[PDB]
Amino acid sequence: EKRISEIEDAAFLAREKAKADAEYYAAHKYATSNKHKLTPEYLELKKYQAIASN
Amino acid sequence: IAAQKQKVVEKEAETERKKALIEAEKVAQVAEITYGQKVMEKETEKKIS
Repeated sequence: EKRISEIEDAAFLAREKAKADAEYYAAHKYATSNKHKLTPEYLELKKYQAIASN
Repeated sequence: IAAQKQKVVEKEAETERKKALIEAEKVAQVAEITYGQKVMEKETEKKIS
């Protein structure tokens, strides 16, 4: 069972690295998309919607 | 009669003990094979992961 746990650690470490890189790439494309979408008018619209939501 | 029934009962108990030891060895070997299989299973699971 200790050997099995070592194998599980080897597998889990790689899986978490893949999830880290997938989130890193998504954030970078979100970040570079914000520079166009996040304008004063879009922020004003979001402000209105959030303030008046409930 | 009791002095001989004593030896008879002793021999029967010894037979039971030997059978139990044989069964224990059987279970030990079966477990060894099963856990080798489990290790191989987890290696393949790592590949799948």
